Amino acid sequence: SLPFGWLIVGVALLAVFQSASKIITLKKRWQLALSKGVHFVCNLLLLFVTVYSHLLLVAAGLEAPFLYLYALVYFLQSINFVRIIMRLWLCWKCRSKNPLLYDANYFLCWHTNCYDYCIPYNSVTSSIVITSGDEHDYQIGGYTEKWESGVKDCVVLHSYFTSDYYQLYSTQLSTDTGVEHVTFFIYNKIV
Amino acid sequence: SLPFGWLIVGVALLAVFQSASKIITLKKRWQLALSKGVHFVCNLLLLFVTVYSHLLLVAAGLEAPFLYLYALVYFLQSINFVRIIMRLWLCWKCRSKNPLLYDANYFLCWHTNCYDYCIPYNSVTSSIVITSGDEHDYQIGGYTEKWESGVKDCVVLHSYFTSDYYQLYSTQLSTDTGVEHVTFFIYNKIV
Amino acid sequence: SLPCDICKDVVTAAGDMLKDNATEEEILVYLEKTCDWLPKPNMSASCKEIVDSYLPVILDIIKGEMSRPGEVCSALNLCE
Amino acid sequence: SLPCDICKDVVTAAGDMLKDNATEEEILVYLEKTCDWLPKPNMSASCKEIVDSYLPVILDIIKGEMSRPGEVCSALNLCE
Repeated sequence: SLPFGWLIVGVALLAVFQSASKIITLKKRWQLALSKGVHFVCNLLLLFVTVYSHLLLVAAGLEAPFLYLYALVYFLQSINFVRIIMRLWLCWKCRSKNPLLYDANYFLCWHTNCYDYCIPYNSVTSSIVITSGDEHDYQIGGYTEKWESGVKDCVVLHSYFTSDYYQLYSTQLSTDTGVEHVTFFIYNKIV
Repeated sequence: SLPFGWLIVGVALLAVFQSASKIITLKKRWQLALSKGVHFVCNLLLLFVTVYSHLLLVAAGLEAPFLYLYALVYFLQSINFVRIIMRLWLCWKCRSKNPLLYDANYFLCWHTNCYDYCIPYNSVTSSIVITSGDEHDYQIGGYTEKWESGVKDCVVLHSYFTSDYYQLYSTQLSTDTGVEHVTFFIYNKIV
Repeated sequence: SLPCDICKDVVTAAGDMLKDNATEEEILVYLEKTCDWLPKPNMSASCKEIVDSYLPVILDIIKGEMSRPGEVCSALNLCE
Repeated sequence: SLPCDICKDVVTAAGDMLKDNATEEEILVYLEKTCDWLPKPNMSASCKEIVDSYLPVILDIIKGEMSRPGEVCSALNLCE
């Protein structure tokens, strides 16, 4: 008593959302939000399709040769869900939704009275350079955040588990480098 | 004369590869290669499943209400294929496979007799900082590349279309900043 | 610039094919059928109000979007 | 550290359940059935040589991998 057309329509929707997801650029903030929403809808469609196909195999008594496979599909998805559970919590650690929008391994956060800056970062390095300038803005590795408040002497790189604190040593104004309207802040990792 | 179990097994394989793909980290080089391979296998499974479901709908004469939808699935996928076609070509522009491994918007390349450095980068900024040091290595925005040769006075940020050339203005050794065993190279965009 | 050629050709072709008046009637029929098969009992009023009122709005904003092939192609990373 | 608890428990449980000798026999039967239903006519020799020779190799490398729950959990970003 389960309509098979549901499996085909779910497969079609999943294919549509997978095809659309891989063609969305990640330049602007709305593009990142749209990509994340499409990925979420695709994940929901994947769960629906897997559950329905498990409910059709069990309805026809054909689940025995594939049951283990479906368990894997659940187990990995469980990890996926758990992964999402960290990301949301990571957001609360920096009070920014950037961890949801970006898939970066680490996020360099620093908090002020005005704003909570959270810029993506790839790996724990011994030094971090923040470039401020050109309305001005901060950026690291091409990742740009809007300038709202000043700069702090102690920034922190967050993963889910690790939290590495960097202290500002030197500041490079547009007099010691020649790059006009640009300031460089250099942070060193604290042991 | 088409075995429907193929649709179910393809759906199961596609679900397995989608579930596995989203749980692979992107820290090490082998992890990135494995993620790209899993994404490729997932794309192949998606094409196979969509084509087979189109061949089952047409076999039962039920393709009319869904035909347009499938066209979309093809069209977006066509764009996807075209996108891949750029990435490979982008690789040839920098003679590195990093554009395949990384999904970054731009890639900062510079070529020497020994090696062709290609480091991911998010956006075209007015200045770029390259940090060299700690066996030493180069890194930008946490993206690390192994140190093989020296540094050049003219690096270039490649997209598929754009190519922005940056010239080195200032060098910050470990005497003007205090960050030991670390050197900073500052490049400004050329108008 | 080769991908731009095909991208602009495709988007202009889409704008030209959507320029037909019968396209609007087909879209309205499809929208009615969309809530005709839905299990929601209030979907008929939802379509008959929102779709009947706002379909020409989406039709005209697609007109405005198709007048700039370069912009829509740039949004897909197929152009500048 | 809560995800690490469940991750280490799961991987140790997998190592314990795979520790059974009957698990190897079941894996060998599954491997034989894998090429038993395949359309390739040379798959029988392929299994009878490669799988029969190298199944204990994968079994023992899984042994070595399960002795370090922290490492395998770290590989999945479930731990340090």
